[PDB]
Amino acid sequence: LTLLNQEMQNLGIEFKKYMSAQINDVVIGNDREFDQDFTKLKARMVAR
Amino acid sequence: LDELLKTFSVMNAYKRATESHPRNSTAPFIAVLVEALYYLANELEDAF
Amino acid sequence: LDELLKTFSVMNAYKRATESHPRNSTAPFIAVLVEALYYLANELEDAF
Amino acid sequence: TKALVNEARTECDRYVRESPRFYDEGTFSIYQFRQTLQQTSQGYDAQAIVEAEPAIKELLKLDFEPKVFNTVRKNFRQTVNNTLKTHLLPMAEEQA
Amino acid sequence: TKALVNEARTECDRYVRESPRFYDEGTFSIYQFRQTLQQTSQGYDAQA
Amino acid sequence: TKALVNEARTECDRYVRESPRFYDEGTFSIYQFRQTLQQTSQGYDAQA
Repeated sequence: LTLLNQEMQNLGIEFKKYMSAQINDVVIGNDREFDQDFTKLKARMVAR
Repeated sequence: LDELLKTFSVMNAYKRATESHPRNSTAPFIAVLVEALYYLANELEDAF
Repeated sequence: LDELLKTFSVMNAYKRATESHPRNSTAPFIAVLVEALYYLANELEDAF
Repeated sequence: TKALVNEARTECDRYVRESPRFYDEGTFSIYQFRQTLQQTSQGYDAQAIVEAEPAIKELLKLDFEPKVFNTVRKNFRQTVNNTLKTHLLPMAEEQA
Repeated sequence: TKALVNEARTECDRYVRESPRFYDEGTFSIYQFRQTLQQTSQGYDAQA
Repeated sequence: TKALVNEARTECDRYVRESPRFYDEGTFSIYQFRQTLQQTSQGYDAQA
């Protein structure tokens, strides 16, 4: 039981790391999928 | 040391800087130098 | 703004810099500028 | 989604305000209506005004070509990145 | 209330970016640290 | 093992402190950011 409680804590720590990494990559622009949409957005707006 | 500095990239240092400030999504344009020193030293320490 | 910058002290900015790096007990001698911007902006944001 | 929509509306509304370039006499003079009105348009049809369409289009382009490239290329990217980070991280901490 | 808070944060965050005036050498030169570092601060105290 | 680990960390941490050579203007000038910032980087992308 005490071992289980320790594992519960790690899940929270790991979850924050994964979420931060995903959000952080978008800021740097490493996420290629997000960039494609953004440039598409800019092109449409200028064309409009 | 030689391998680490030869493969050094400015973007990775910038990426680390943003994580250090969860309340902001930009950098002063100078923190890359600071993060490089900490990143360079901390990685070197781990090898030791 | 006027009160915050007039009471600004270099030591407090240095103190914040050290906390940002739990694996080190010194600073590159330049991070005070970076911490000042983050500290100055974050405090200003809270007032808003 | 609510915040971003407000950001766009609160920023696009400023475009209505006339820029200094809008009053550029060389590109277009507002008194040209006198030419169409000084015993030239005897009927209330607003038809002779069509002749001035090419000139005003240039004036709008000069006024509106800025305030749009500046917006999308400079500020819009920053707002999206900051908004996503500030709303997600506290949510993740709450979930933990 | 939610929208206005986002407006302030999304606008105050840009202040961190260094303005061209920030690099005004006449008002302050970043190399003054050499004066305090070129055999002038022999202790890692960050006092000078 | 404990003592040696402390010896390495207590010695590698000093590397973060900037050496006098770090401020060598000839090899690199910190004001080059003005060239990329004086109406040269209109987007907050940190790409130039």
